Amino acid sequence: IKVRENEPFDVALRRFKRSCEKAGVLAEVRRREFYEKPTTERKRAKASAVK
Amino acid sequence: LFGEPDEGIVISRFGMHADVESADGDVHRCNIRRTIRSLVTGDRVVWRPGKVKGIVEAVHERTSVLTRPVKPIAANIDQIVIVSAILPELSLNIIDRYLVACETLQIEPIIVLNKIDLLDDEGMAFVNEQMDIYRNIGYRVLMVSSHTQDGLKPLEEALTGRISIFAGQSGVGKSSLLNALLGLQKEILTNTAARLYHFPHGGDVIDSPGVREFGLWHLEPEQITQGFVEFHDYLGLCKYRDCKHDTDPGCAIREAVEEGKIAETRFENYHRILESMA
Amino acid sequence: RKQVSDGVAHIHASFNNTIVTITDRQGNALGWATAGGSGFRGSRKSTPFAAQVAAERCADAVKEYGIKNLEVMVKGPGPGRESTIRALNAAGFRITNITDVTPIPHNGCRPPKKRRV
Amino acid sequence: PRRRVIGQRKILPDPKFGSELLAKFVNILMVDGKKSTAESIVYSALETLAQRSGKSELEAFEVALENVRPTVEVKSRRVGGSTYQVPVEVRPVRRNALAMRWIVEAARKRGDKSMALRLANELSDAAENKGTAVKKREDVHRMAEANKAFA
RNA sequence: AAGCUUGAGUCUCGUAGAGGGGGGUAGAAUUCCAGGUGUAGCGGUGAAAUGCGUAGAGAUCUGGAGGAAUACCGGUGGCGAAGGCGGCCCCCUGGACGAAGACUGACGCUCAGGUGCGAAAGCGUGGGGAGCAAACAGGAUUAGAUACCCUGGUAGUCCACGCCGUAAACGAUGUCGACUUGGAGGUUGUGCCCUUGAGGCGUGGCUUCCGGAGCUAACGCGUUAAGUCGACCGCCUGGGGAGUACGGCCGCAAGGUUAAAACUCAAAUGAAUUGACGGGGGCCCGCACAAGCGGUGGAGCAUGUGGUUUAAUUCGAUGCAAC
Repeated sequence: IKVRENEPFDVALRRFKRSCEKAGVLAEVRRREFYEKPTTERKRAKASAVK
Repeated sequence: LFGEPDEGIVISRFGMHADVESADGDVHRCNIRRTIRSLVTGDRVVWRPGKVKGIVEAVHERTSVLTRPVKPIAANIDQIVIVSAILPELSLNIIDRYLVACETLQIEPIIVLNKIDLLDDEGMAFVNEQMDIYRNIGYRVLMVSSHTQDGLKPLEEALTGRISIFAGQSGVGKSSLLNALLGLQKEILTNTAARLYHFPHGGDVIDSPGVREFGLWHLEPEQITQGFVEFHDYLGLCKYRDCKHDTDPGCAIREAVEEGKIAETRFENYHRILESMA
Repeated sequence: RKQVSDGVAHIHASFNNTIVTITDRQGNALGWATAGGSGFRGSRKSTPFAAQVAAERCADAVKEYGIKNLEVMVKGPGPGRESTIRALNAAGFRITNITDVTPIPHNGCRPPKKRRV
Repeated sequence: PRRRVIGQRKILPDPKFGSELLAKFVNILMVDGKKSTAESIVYSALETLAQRSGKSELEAFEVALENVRPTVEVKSRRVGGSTYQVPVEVRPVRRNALAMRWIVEAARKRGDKSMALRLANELSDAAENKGTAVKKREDVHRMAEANKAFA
């Protein structure tokens, strides 16, 4: 969030806490999320992560 | 199967068979033997009846002057009619692609502008100017309407004694002209064995709609070049090896373009064609 | 509008671009420059560059407000929260602290759904 | 050298200094494959440098080479085809090697008699940190510490 | 034929939960909607472009709405018949344990018809609209584009209900129940030890996997069955021809629902090996990169070839290799 940037300003030193913030939820709202793809899911919903 | 050898010209590709119009003129739907394979519509064939069904067991497809992938369709096509209208989008490279090919093949283009009538005073003019680039480049333009099938006599007369063909894009009223020419519609279209027809003023014409909505065929680099002879002259212009017709210091061809000594389109087309084979 | 020489670098990064407004800490807007306003209107604005310049072009023209202390308040996710923050702190400032800002959406509206090729 | 990475080989030095610095360097010019006569025209320069350094021929070089040599660089090997751009410390075998080469590469085929001069004229300039070779120290370090965004 | 209760059932009492109706509502937002500063953009993309802003927009700041819409709830948690269920009240409510007797006292199981309910589109048919997307379209490349690519939108979404009865409405596991691996795991009740936190520690009921035998073709499954049983209910009948015509039917309709033939083939499949390719990936090496150095090639020039000539310019020469 903050790294007391007194200097840094290209990097932010942040990639944690996305679950209501940044790219996590914010990319999926006014862009389409389908229903003939998470219809795979029913069966497929836990496998593609770390990857 | 065997029968009695007789000559014929293959009037039509009968799908499964080929239909042969005999030397007499008699059309015989003929089989085509496992033994022969160099057959196309237009071939003069030895076909035989049975002892209609015929059988074909000799052919005569004369030298290349057009292909698709890269396989001759016929021969004695002394002119290629590159017929266009704008459907379903179009480009200068597309006519030129055909031109480059006409030029390569050493089959004469007669560039036919369809829908001339469709094209307004400004539009017709613009298109004529474009048609002129090619024309200036050497490929005569005949203003026709696809629909109205105008300039039909100048075309016909160009057809006399020779065989011609219909090239372009998604039923760009090529199909329409063909109908006029024939004087019988045998095609419309809008948005290698096929069938052949014979002209009265002399000469012949070959058609297929399938060709007409377009994709395009395999080719080699030199041919594209052949498509543009002005480049040869530019090749000589810088060095005893001019870079490669394309930019690099001392690329005359490139320079000639920079100058506009060559039209840009030729170079551009040279590229669309070049890329596709690759 | 206003100054205190402490500002905020609102970086409004944007998909094919990145627009940047430096704002007083207080508010206003003080400059703005985009990334697809760092001309670009292609893959070009879809460059970080687009941003670099975006921010830069904003970040200079806010120091009218004396701004030289910025929190950066990163907004937008365009190719410009590197380049743009570049050109926001470093654009006549000492960055005083960074942050990224967001709410709990619950929306209304339907966005698009059109494509399928 | 993906398995086990490397510097230079069969080098020959000075019977009067024994300096490797001078050795890898005197050598560089070879692709004449014989510093049984290479070395000579550089000394006239390093002599004029010797004076210009206020030192000897050996240490005429030294000064100019320490200007020339890079202290950092950026390095490539292309990891993944990746555009390495991160700042790195120029390895000694390079420091030296590249540097020595850089001085030498700055007095080339020219326009008048005697390299003696040509070299002389390169040499003090590299002594003064405004040689070509030293400017490669002072250009490689400029690219360093200002790009690190890409991997 | 009468009994038992024991099943069931019932009635006695936990406990968790996104089950529901119907609605309370919350706080955000999507969006709506507006300037200022601010400033040329925004915008977009393959690559762009239409679009848009420049009108100050976007940006940003400043203001609110509109109508719409609600993470982490996210736990082998939990709830649901499923079809399916997580934004905060209330209700109305559905469904559900552990722990209690008991009683009723077989109230048991399962179901063709039949039937409820049955994802969505759709639709009827109106809602809804703050907004989106078939259809349908600009730009827009693109071989062709009419594709990519971009600048939009009714149904329907965005609303109410009716109107399908079909959704790979799928472990393609029917029901119910019982019977069949150790192990190491879950939840949720609850027993117990100092309750050793409620704990620590039994046991249920329930969840995970592995889990054997077995089974299976095999994959695997393997008690989560894909292992033993039963009833019950429903299934398969070589492949196509066919949720569809005929036909008949439901439905406003979409259309369902229902529901063909000839024809047609000597065939249709599981799982498995051993494979090799992958607009795969994951992993290394090598003047291959890489770090240099130089080379070739260029001029002049050769040699061979090409090419041409030549009568021949003699046959064997071809990534790399004419050489």
